[PDB]
Amino acid sequence: GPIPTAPRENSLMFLSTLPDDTVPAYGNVRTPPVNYLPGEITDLLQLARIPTLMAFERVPEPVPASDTYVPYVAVPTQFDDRPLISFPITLSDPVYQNTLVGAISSNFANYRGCIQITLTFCGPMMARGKFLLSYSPPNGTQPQTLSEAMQCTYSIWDIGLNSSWTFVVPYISPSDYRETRAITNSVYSADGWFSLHKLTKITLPPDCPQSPCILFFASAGEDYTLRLPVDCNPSYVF
Amino acid sequence: STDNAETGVIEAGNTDTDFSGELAAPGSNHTNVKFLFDRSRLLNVIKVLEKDAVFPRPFPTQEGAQQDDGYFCLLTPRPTVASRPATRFGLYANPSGSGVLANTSLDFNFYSLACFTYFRSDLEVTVVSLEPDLEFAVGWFPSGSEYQASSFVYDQLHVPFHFTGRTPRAFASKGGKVSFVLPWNSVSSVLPVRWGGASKLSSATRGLPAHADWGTIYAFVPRPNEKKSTAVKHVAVYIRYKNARAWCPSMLPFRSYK
Amino acid sequence: SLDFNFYSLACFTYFRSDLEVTVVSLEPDLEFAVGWFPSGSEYQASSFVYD
Amino acid sequence: LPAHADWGTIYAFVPRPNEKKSTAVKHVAVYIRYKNARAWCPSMLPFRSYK
Amino acid sequence: RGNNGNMTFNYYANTYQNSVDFSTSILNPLGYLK
Amino acid sequence: DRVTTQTAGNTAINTQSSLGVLCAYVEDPTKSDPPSSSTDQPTTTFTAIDRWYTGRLNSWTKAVKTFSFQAVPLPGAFLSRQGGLNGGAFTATLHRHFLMKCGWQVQVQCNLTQFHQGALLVAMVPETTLDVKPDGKAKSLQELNEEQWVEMSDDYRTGKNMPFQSLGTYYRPPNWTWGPNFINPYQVTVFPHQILNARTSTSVDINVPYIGETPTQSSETQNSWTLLVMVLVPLDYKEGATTDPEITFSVRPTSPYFNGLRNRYTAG
Amino acid sequence: CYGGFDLYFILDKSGSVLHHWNEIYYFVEQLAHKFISPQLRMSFIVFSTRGTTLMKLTEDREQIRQGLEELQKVLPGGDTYMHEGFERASEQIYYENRQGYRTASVIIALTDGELHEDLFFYSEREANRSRDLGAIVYAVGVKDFNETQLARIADSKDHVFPVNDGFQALQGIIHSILKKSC
Repeated sequence: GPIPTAPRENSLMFLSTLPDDTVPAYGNVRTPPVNYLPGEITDLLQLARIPTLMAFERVPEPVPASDTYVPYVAVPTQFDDRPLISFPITLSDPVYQNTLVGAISSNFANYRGCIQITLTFCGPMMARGKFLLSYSPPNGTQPQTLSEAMQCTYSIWDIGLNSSWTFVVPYISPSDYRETRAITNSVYSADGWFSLHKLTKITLPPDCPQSPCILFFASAGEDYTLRLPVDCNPSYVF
Repeated sequence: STDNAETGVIEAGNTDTDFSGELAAPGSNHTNVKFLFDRSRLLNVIKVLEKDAVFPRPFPTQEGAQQDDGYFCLLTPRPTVASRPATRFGLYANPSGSGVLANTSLDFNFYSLACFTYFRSDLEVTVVSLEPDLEFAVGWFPSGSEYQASSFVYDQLHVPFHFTGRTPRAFASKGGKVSFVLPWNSVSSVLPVRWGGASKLSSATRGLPAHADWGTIYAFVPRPNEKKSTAVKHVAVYIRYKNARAWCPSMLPFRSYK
Repeated sequence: SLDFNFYSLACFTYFRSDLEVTVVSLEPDLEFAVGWFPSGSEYQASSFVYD
Repeated sequence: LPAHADWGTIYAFVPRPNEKKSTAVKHVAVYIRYKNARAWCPSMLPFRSYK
Repeated sequence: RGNNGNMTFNYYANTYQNSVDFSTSILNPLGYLK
Repeated sequence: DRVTTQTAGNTAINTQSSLGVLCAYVEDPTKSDPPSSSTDQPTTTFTAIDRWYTGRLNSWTKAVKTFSFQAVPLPGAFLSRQGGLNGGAFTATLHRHFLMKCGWQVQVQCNLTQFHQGALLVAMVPETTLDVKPDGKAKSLQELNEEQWVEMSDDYRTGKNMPFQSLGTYYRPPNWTWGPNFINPYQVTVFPHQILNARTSTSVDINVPYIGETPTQSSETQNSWTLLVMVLVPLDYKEGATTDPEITFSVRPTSPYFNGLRNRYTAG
Repeated sequence: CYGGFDLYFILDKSGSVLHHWNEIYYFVEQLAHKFISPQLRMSFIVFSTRGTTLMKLTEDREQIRQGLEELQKVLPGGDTYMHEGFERASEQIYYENRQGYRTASVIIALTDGELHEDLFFYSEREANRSRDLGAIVYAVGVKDFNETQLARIADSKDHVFPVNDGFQALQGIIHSILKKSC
């Protein structure tokens, strides 16, 4: 006689995430070889720690050309005591539109860990300035002038023979994992703004042009781990 | 710090690169590419065959043609128009007029993760009828081959050939669902998501890899030809990727502003 | 909504578990489909035409 | 309200295209059973009536 | 790996499960600067 | 330091203020094997062709905009002979072999002064078609000097500028939006690349081994490594500085693989 | 006797109007400021691959003063699908002709000049249906000139203008019927 069985409530259903495999309808086939072409991917995080150029809203001179959005900073000559660039950390903000960690975070739900941003100078070698960059966890208002960005967490930076300064936003948190986008902009999903100030004036000889430029990158650090995917945003196709 | 990024290669920097503090524990591994893709996903819907089928033509087609469109599904993630491999992707937004609307398809959410240039997997075919109380039959032929279409009479009843053949069939239950996994069968080596190239040597549209694909699924009811109803019906098709690999990374689809 | 009979035993302040989702239709002769998205995320809502 | 210390949500839907929808609405229930639970730092109970 | 619970056994032999190749006879970074 | 005298065949190039190298995906890229799909004896390398060919590219001025790029295909550059650059002996060889297979050294060229600024971006993307607007005709050497740069429209960003096909007049004319081949300029530094600017360098190199969809693609149709130069921040210079600097490039094949003799190619 | 004059604009917005966009704008800016007669109908529509209409048929001309200044807002891009433009005109033509008016509609088109085999057929497929209800058809084009295919969408070779004489030639064909307003 057959072995007695009892079918449980889960009959004939198929789960999308169901960790099992199905009988093939045609098998015992071979394939072309693989090994000749290099460059495998085991984890996309080997992918995720590549530099990526951020994207910002253009200063109030809208050029009527297509998509007036700018991957650099135009430092002004004039003395004012407000920062150059200030942007939050919510990984769906319109400053994080096409950064890699923003991009492959945009279809996942939760991450943990640090976020490197670095910045590459571009200007004439006879020009030189001092720039500090500063970060503050969420206060009530936003820290605006130099005392507020002074007390918190910063690094000053020279212009010399090199051209960059690797910076890493530290990872302070109530809970170990954090979200990727804020349905309600709470303390669990934002972590305070980031800014950089000019500390002393850009200094440069005569007959060389004004207003230098600085590019921004954004990359995953070491501890940056992802989890638990979600369905995607098809809005790129429309 | 104080390294410069203009050498093209920079590593990552933990908290003790310039600050005081220690590096954090690794959280999870929902990142490996042969786990990330393994998700049951439908690509489209299918009008069900009920007769001697005919399949669409090559690239130009004048009016007065007789083909039965929207009955096949050339299952790839690549963009497809009228169940034959296209290169772009349509969305017919103002469909009023005459002239038949083509069957478009694309795997929407695959590209939004895809930072690759070459891909490698096996897949599975999951079918489900949307209309109630239905019983059907799915068929298949491999890539680089083509559907057989004729009919041979049995006891005054015209019965087509796609009830039988070599390549496998599958008959469902009373409103059941059919699924099986399906391996590689392609003449080329790895699936391209980007391509240069052309189909033949000269005088060809530059960009469509016509024989680096998977195959197609068609649905049909187990009935003779002369007992066919007037109401048309529909059925969807689902794919889940398996054992995947990947090579030589690339960009992502551009997000709006807008 | 509220889980009625859970509190009448509950002498706790913090809790920890995993759960399971069991669904049942009340109306007869019905066939349906259940969906889900995790916490700290949100439902996707649009439509794309097919034939 | 602890907005992100939760589980998730379940929605039900029929496998049909949008234009073939009936006029009668219908219902479905949802069930939960807890598993592998733990607990910490005890407290009170809901107040019973008198009444 | 992937996602399986098949720590006991599979039903078919693996040559019926998925295609294997021909005979031509702790992770790694992605390209150094020499 | 920083002086790299690279000698091959009989030619020898050095760039005195250079930076280094950049391999891709394998630290030594020149290693390979004869392809497994063939059966004929393959024609391997020979010392008469192990060479830097060089060739002039278009110059660049103030008037350019951000993300505007030039892009040259490969080995299709050798066919149509852009910029005074021909394969010479090499084209006479690979006309006569139906299978071709090779990896590439490139070092590109500029030299700005010390009173300038402005960042280029030398990168070779894999497997693209950035040379055609959808008419079906690949663009050739006459229509390069009318623009000097590709003004980077939205239609490359949304993948609307890839060659589609004749829809056939039985159907409806469509409404296309997307193609899988595109360029996203906020993203283009995921490829082997290095920022070239007037900050530190003058000339700088890439290096890449083979990638392919098959062990060996065809002779005169495939184009794996298009290389594109694009400007991120434009130049500024006062009256008296050297107007409109010039760009050329230097392409080296490494370990060629030929297969299959016939007559010299005549296009049908 | 009938006023019967509802003139309609077709504008390209494809890639080739990159270098010419302000000239096409200046043409429309003068053709709108050719008359101060309010006894007509205006509407602004464009063809990329596909877009939408700009302005509906409106009465008092502060609205087209808004239209002519929002004309700067759109960027030259898209394919050449101008069988959709005649469709977007005709769909509100025939389903806003249930008032019983005799409005002999009239349509002027701004095209680069060349489009291949299938799309030309669908333009003729529209253009039969266009004056099947009684429309009047016109088209111009700045190009290396061909009246070969462009005559088919018109009634004959009379109504497909060059750029050299058509700066005032189409003014005559409007003011030879504008005077008969009743």
